Amino acid sequence: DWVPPEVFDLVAEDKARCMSEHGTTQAQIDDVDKGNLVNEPSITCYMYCLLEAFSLVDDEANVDEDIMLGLLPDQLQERAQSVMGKCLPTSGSDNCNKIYNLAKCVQESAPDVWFVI
Ligand SMILES: CCCCCCCCCCCCCCCCCCCCCC[C@@H](C)CCCCCCCCCCCCCCCCCCC
Ligand SMILES: [Cl-]
Repeated sequence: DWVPPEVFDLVAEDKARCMSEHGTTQAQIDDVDKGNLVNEPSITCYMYCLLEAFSLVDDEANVDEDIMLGLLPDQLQERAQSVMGKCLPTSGSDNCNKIYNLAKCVQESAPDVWFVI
């Protein structure tokens, strides 16, 4: 498991805030974490929200690739550059839909490393 245990407490405050703002359930998060996602704002806006909280996207859901790479471990760098080559730039009807399209693209491209918190 590439995910470090320190991240969980780090994201806790923003996670609670993002769920409250968007009407997100933990069941929805569990579902996307397992690779199942639909274009429901309560989960897609949650994903945008948490990314934004950690400066991974801007006000139009453009991804900050350098920040993203900075967060991932060494054994994931080339894979990430490859996945971002396929999945960026983001597109969609709004910020939440941009993140929906991104999620699927990434989950489809790297299912074994996918996770959502
Ligand atoms: C190569 C595989 C890619 C990763 C698989 C999907 C996970 C992507 C998660 C995005 C950031 C993950 C980094 C979390 C671990 C970093 C630990 C460092 C601790 C200090 C920083 C803590 C915070 C900066 C964590 C930020 C967590 C944000 C979670 C966002 C959840 C929604 C993501 C789904 C949307 C698609 C992501 C699309 C972005 C990914 C493109 C390229 C890999
Ligand atoms: Cl982008």
